[PDB]
Amino acid sequence: ARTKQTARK
Amino acid sequence: IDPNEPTYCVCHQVSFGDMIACDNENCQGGEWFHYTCVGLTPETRFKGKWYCPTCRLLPQ
Ligand SMILES: [Zn+2]
Ligand SMILES: [Zn+2]
Repeated sequence: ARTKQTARK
Repeated sequence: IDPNEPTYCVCHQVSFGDMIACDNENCQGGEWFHYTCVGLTPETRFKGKWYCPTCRLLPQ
């Protein structure tokens, strides 16, 4: 699956 | 939080943390999902198939 890490915790 | 920042997920909140995309391009369940809202372990990848809680119950 597409996953991402975002800046906001 | 800028009011223009899109919201996502079951929880209807902005992006944060690790998120996973529903495999359905036409997802009406929130498109992207915070790992914690959908039972996934933070800071892990998810290489295989995944539908959100709505799309995984849709009839095929
Ligand atoms: Zn969420
Ligand atoms: Zn979906």
